Amino acid sequence: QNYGINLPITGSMDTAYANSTQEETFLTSTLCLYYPTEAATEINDNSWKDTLSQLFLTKGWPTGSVYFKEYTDIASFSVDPQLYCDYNVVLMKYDATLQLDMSELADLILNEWLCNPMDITLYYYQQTDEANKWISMGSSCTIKVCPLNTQTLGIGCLTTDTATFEEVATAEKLVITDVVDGVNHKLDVTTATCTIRNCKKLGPRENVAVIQVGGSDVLDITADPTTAPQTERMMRINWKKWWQVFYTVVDYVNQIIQAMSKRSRSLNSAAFY
Amino acid sequence: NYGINLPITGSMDTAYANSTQEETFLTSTLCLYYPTEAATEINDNSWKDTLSQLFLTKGWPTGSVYFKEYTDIASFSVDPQLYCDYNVVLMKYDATLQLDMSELADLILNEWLCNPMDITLYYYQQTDEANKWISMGSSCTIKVCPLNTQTLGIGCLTTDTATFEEVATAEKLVITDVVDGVNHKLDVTTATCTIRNCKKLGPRENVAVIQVGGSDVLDITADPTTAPQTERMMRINWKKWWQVFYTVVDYVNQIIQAMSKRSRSLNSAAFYYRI
Amino acid sequence: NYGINLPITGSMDTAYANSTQEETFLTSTLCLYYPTEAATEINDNSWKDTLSQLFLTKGWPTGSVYFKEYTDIASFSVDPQLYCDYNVVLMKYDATLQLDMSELADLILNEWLCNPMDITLYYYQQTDEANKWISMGSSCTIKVCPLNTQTLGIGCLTTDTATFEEVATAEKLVITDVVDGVNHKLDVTTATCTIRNCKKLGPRENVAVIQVGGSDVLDITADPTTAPQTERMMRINWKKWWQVFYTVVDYVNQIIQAMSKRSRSLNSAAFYYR
Amino acid sequence: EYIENWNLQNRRQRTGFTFHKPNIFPYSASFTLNRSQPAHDNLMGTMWLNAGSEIQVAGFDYSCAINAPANIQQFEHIVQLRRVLTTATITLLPDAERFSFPRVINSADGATTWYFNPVILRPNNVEVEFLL
Amino acid sequence: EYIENWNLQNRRQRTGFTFHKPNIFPYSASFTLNRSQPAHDNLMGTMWLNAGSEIQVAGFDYSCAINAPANIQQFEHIVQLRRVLTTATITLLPDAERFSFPRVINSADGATTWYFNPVILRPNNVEVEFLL
Amino acid sequence: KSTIDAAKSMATSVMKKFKKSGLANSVSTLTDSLSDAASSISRGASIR
Ligand SMILES: [Zn+2]
Repeated sequence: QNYGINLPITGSMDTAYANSTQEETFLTSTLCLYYPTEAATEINDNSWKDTLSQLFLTKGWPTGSVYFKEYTDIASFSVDPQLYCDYNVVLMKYDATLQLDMSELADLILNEWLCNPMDITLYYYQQTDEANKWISMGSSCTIKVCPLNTQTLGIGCLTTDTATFEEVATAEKLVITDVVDGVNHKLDVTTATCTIRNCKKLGPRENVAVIQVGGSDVLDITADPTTAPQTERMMRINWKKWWQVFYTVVDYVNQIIQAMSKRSRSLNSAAFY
Repeated sequence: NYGINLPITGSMDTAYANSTQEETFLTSTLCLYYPTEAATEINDNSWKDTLSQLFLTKGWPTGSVYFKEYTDIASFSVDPQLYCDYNVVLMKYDATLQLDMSELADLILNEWLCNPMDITLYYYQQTDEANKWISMGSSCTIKVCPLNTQTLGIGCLTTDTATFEEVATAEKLVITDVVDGVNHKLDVTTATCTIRNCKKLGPRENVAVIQVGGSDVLDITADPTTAPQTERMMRINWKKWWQVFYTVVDYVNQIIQAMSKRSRSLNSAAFYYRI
Repeated sequence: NYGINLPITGSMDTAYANSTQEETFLTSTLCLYYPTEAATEINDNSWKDTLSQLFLTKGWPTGSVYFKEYTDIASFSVDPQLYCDYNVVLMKYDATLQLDMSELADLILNEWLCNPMDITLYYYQQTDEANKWISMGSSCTIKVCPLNTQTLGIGCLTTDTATFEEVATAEKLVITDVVDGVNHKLDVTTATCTIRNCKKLGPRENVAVIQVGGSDVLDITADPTTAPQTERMMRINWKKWWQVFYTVVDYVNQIIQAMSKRSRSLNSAAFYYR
Repeated sequence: EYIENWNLQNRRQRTGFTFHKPNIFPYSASFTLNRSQPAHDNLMGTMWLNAGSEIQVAGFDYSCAINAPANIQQFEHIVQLRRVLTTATITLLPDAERFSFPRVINSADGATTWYFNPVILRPNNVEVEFLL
Repeated sequence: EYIENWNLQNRRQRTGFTFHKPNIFPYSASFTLNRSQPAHDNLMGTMWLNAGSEIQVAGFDYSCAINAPANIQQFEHIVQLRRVLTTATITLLPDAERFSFPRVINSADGATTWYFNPVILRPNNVEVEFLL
Repeated sequence: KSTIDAAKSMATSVMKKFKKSGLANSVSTLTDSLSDAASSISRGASIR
């Protein structure tokens, strides 16, 4: 019938539980593990991907089911984000200087984004709500901004000389820029090495499960100061050795998968998005 | 998982919810794809701008319309990630490239469910009139070898690719079709090509391939029996490129109305995957 | 009736019984664990004594409070022979030793049941999210080799330990976790290490790891899914060590109340264990 | 009283009985999700219990009408009696205590369970209509 | 009605009366911990209120039957009337609202207090037996 | 007709297909569901 939202699914409490649920995901779904190079280098085996795979049969994932993708840095991994499998669990090694790099990358995977392209050259833009953000990413992303009053005139800047602009990003690999809502801005990105797109946020992700190695964390992934959201798809593991990390990820695959599931857009549902 | 398994009880309330173009002017984006030659003939540094002001007339706010430059049907066919809500792509009849064009149309105008293929380790087969192999890249060269129910060649030795059957010699976009229900050892040039297994389906409620030139008879089916002619497949008479764009602008809504971007979005262009 | 057979029926007599702290002041012992650096910074030959008189204020008779000196998180994490009824251990935030600290917390804050393992003759396997291998000693180095259902290696040769997978390189305390339900030939350096097979049971109604510094953590879950925050896991803002102790004393009861009776040791037991 | 009405019905005339806490509502305990998604982390709908002479109904909006017009979410509950009741003395009170506590509920399709963690606000623009 | 029954009894015969919301249950509000420990951080048992003509009973399991056979914890509540009731019209509803909210309760021995922080699930395999 | 140790190992293969399909397992289930609800008793899958 496709999009006409039937206004309700019944609400009668038949109360019948359709047992298991992990036995459909073992059969029909794919699991993609993302780790950093250092992770694999420390493991030092030509067959680690293989050994873990046999171990994955234990937890119930058929041979051809699990895939192993190698990001070598948080910056690169956050620049082409092409999540390959049904379920993606990404391992992040705590690097204290790269915290925001990590935050910006989490904000992208853990959430569901909608973007359109921006032409910095011909049209000065503005964000609309707490959900309209500018996500730019590439080789070297350097964004300078110039707020416009209701005349197309600068405010603390000359729309003519970018030496008066306000720099809000100096050569990052992934950047989610936020400006005062409801104000036009002439933008000056280094489009040669960067791509900046206008995104509206939303839907979260019923997949990733950023598992954090090290530190102490608490993670503030909001742009505002008022809120702090802590989701199930945001887990943390105590670092010992990398082999141990993977053993745990395997020993608790289902637990980790159960904290994700579906993904609005990955079902029949689309006649939407 | 809200959807069906319910029934929308009709009832002819007959209430008319007037206009519809007033929501699309406010909330949607229009992306125009053209070839380089198109823009080169225009020769102005402000053509994108002039047309944009002209687009306000038809009702599209300044920051609404985007102009993407493909320089060839082959590259556009590889990199077609459709950026906006509504995409109307301008194609110039090049008679030698017709199938290149057909394969590209087949991809934008439709929908396509695809999974990755490992040509190296496994003997694959298409299932129905909707299971096709869409490969694309620098230089796509695909040779095939049909297997009998033993994993043995039929007119070929699964061992020497010099006995394979070549079905594509260095294309930029290729939708390959083999006899349904037969396994095949595949030999693609994965170095420059990528081949993926796609299941077809939902036409596209966006692209409006507008064809410049010829006389056109577009046969976009793999079979011989059917010929589908959709609304998202329009044609314009070539005079000059400035004229083409004027018309596209003067009839934006008419062109948009032949699409309707609700089923759009998707989350990026082409493919799909659900690997 | 001792047989740890149970029944009890909760009529709301509502006799809210008074104090609770006046039984613990009389009958219990308080053991304070700190690092050497802590005491060194204090620099007095009578600090243990001064604090003790101060402890009478909060209500602990002279011979009641004891002061045990661990000089490192690694050594302290060793034999764990918690001496007194109530143990409150002070941990100074060392950022490189975090997991050392986590493994030590996991041991004190919780109730453990262990058996000995013979790495030499029998390749073992963990059973549930509660079966872990806790090894500790001079230098603990553990290499592992997963076995398929044939007693054959998987990514290793049960014959040459150069193909094993190293999961601990010379630690002082290690809680190892392997994929549940899989046999493993183990290769520990038993010369300097001891590895034992433990099943996690109850928690501890004593310790109260008080953390100095950082911003803090120390997660004791081996998994990724859960994060447990207990009352016996407190945190204090570092200034000077004298201040830390003053606070510990000024809030002894508050800290004790967050622990109490060490239930597994309570006399009243039997089938449950001591 | 009963025979009294038995007769009046034979002569085909206006009968009538008297009841304390009548039993007009067949037992019905369910919900309707007007906005839901697989994770069931941002639902909007109603849940109720119709039984005997009582009705309790709650309207919930996980988003607290953050994106709703006028920051107001409308709810409605309709109950059709199988027989007309006249002369009814009724107690109407704000709040549905039965739906004011944390619950783990089965999804509409029975495939999973969702979490309901209510916080109660006064019902706004309450309107009760007794229709015939 | 009353004298009517006074006679029928004096003659040694079968009496009988009528009551709306009879008062058969002596007030009783308590609990029984089937699994408990000093910290009262992982309890399993039941709590109830029997009073007048009503009974509310809740079964709680802090572990959510994580280690229970078939992941199911069985509960039971028995109430013995001091007199037989016949012809009873009874309302039975799932959930015990009275025990659906956070509580700080005195321990069985009165020596301390425990915390009850309920989250409600539908009672499974409900069976009510009226025995004689 | 035909069958070269065909219909033979075939009547056997037809078997080697049976024990691996709908009818198979299902019947294999009911069977247990009894055992496991008779042996069980004490901890017999509540069901109802
Ligand atoms: Zn009454």
